[PDB]
Amino acid sequence: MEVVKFMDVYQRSYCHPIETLVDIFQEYPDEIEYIFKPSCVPLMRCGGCCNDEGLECVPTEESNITMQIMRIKPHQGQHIGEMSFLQHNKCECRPK
Amino acid sequence: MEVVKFMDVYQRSYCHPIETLVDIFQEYPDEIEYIFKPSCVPLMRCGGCCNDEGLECVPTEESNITMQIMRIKPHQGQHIGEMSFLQHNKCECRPK
Repeated sequence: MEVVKFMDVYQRSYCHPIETLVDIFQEYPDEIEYIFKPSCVPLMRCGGCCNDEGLECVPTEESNITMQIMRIKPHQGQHIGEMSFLQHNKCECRPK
Repeated sequence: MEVVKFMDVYQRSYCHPIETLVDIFQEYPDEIEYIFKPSCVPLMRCGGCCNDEGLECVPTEESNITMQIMRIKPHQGQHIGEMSFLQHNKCECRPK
């Protein structure tokens, strides 16, 4: 059986940017008159644990990534265009 | 600037197993008298989108992964022990 060693689990779970699949409407809530394809996008976002309830995992560097996304108005045409999304490039455990 | 091309976003977002950080208490709700270090673990879990509201992304192959976790409980001190977690090895879009 493969067992993940403690120090590896700890390092791999600690606060860091991790690819996270995010629904486009979480980021563009006012665009719900459209259907988007794909409907979700992979974004780097802070995730994981700090193992100290006085601390939270928060971004320390942010930027935007642009992706080609198809926009559909039901029963009308499709159009592919650029959409930008917030990413987290660096993460740290900071006091809450 | 980098722009992710449509077909690449579509492929990268589509229903598949993705590393997901999961709180251990969520997987072991019976053990809330424990403190775990780390408090979360990275698990392969189905994620992403199917781009069809008739379909949902669900596991088609499942197994357990075992990890060394520091377990802390009154009268046992802190000790490392094996804990197993459900993982999704294969994912498919299936009718809801």
